[PDB]
Amino acid sequence: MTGELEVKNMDMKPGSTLKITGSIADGTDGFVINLGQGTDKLNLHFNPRFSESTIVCNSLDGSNWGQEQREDHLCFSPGSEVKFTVTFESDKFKVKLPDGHELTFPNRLGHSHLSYLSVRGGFNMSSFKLK
Amino acid sequence: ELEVKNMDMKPGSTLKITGSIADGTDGFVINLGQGTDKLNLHFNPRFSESTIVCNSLDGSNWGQEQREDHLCFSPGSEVKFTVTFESDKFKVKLPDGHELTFPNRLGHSHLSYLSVRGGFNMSSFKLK
Ligand SMILES: OC[C@H]1O[C@@H](O[C@H]2[C@H](O)[C@@H](O)[C@@H](O)O[C@@H]2CO)[C@H](O)[C@@H](O)[C@H]1O
Repeated sequence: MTGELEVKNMDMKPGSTLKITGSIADGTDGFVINLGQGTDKLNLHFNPRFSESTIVCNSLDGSNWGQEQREDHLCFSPGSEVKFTVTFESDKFKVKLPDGHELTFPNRLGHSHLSYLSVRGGFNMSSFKLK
Repeated sequence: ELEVKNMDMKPGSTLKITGSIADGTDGFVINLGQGTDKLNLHFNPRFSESTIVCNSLDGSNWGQEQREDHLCFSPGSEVKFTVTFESDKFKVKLPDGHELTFPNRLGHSHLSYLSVRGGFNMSSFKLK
């Protein structure tokens, strides 16, 4: 649990961007960036799964995961330094990947401000920047 | 306000914080430690008193405050603070160039907790 950062009481409004930098642990099979209203309200569950050569995006509403959206464009690796830019719009999230490729994921949970960010797995978040 | 948990700040590491000070506020707080009741560093610019007050908190017991009269930044500004955690002390670089220090009284375990309170809207966090 050490290093699995949790950020609370953010005030990310629609139209804002979150820039995240971190290091991916050598030999890790995947990691998670969660962004939402709270621990059981995740608008964006962003889960690169190196082990499955895919990025899994989903929402979490209470105890119920939504329908997964899988993106096969997993072109960064264990050991990589990576930067991501997440854009929160009322209707959708845009995630800009390290190579400039952008994924889009619908916002399923309304446009209340996002207050919660957490990391799980083999990702050491070294910086974040809210704009 | 903003809380960060499960950090892994070890001695030698540096934490850079950027944020905007709320218009008209009397001051704000940056806390750094292991939890809401274990604060190695409580950093509190107070515009009213023209001073920066620092202290430690161990359970319900506060230590002896230290005051730095070198407060030269203002509400309305986006400012940057750089905190260096060493085993014996914290160094805080202020936006005017001045550097203050505060003893580390809670002994050297990594810091896992950061919290900002009062008139400060943190926009950026960087750990090295
Ligand atoms: O949907 C995101 C969550 O998936 C969980 O793993 C799923 C798996 O992706 C899927 O194939 C399904 O059939 O069952 C698994 C468990 O529900 C993860 O455990 C979870 O962390 C989320 O990533």
